[PDB]
Amino acid sequence: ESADLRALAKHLYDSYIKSFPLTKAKARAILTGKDKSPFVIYDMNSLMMGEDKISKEVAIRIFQGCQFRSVEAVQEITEYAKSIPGFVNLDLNDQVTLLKYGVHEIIYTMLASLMNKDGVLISEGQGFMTREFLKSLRKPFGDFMEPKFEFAVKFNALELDDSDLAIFIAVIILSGDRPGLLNVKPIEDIQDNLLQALELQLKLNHPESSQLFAKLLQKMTDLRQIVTEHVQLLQVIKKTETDMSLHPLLQ
Ligand SMILES: CCc1nc2c(C)cc(C)nc2n1[C@H]1CCc2cc(-c3ccccc3-c3nnn[nH]3)ccc21
Repeated sequence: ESADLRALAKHLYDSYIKSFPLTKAKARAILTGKDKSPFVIYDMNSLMMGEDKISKEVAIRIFQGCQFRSVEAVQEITEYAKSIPGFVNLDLNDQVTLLKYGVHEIIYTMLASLMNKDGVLISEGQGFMTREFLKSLRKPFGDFMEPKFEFAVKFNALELDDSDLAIFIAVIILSGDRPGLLNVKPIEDIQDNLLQALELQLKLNHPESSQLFAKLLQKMTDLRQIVTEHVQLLQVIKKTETDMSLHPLLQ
């Protein structure tokens, strides 16, 4: 029944609110003037101003900020995954596998919520770092954030809300195509139910947006590429800057 799928949509929406302290709605209210206005970092000079509001050099301090935020996201996505009906019933190794790979794709989906064509919200929405400033960082650093902005600009064109994102990120975690997956079928049965709920949710929430379901699934291609490029750049920094490496979770 469709009434059963509506209950799954509400349950995923509630768990998303409980797990993610910074929603798209909060982020959009900050970015549009509705919630307090953020301090804008567009300069190396303006960066020093935001430090007393509220690692050696600028590009390195920003990089460790990204790594710190990545860990928090891993923690919050892990907490959310436990609530997906069927997730915790799966084999211990599979749970770990679905998270190990699925986490990178969720991070970039949810990071789009904090972005517009000209910048990104930082420090729990208190700040706003411009696209131009991030791009101007000394190489190889001033390269990593640019494709996330590229995906965000196009991903935000879908005009999704938090209730759509809750179901969409559930689909990501439950993908039966991960390396080292022992029992593929139980994962696919969960995903089938999730996709059914996502389909209904998009038809009810965006009734005028023709083929948004087909449009949303195609975006999974864009995610996989940004992950590859991120891992590729992560190796460069690991060899050039033999300093601070990945956090236990980040490893
Ligand atoms: C919400 C911010 C965020 N979450 C990220 C996740 C999940 C993944 C990746 C790859 N990057 C992430 N970022 C980037 C965007 C630009 C920026 C600036 C900073 C930053 C720069 C200078 C000073 C402070 C901060 C800061 N600290 N805490 N939040 N922002 C830290 C992080 C980041």
